[PDB]
Amino acid sequence: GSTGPQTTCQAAMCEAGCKGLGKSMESCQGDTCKCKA
Repeated sequence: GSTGPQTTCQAAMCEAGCKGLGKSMESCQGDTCKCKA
């Protein structure tokens, strides 16, 4: 829905879409990119 958990540490495309919207960037939490979208 809002926060989307992936399976990736060095996640530049996940974090650049999350910062282009302007929200919050949570990569390498346990091999996981949580983008707030």
